[PDB]
Amino acid sequence: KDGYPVDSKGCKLSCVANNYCDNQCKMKKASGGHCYAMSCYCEGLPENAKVSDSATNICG
Repeated sequence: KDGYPVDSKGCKLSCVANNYCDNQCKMKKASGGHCYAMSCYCEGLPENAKVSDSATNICG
């Protein structure tokens, strides 16, 4: 499944470069890892991956 990876708190991982997400996503078994909306997004994550199901979340 696709979505944005979150930290131990459940907040989307901010991304500043595509290469950064590419590697991260890959480690999470993802195929489309890139930086978008200032947030990392992987395509192909596991159905049990920890990501946010909303493009408009607020960590805090």
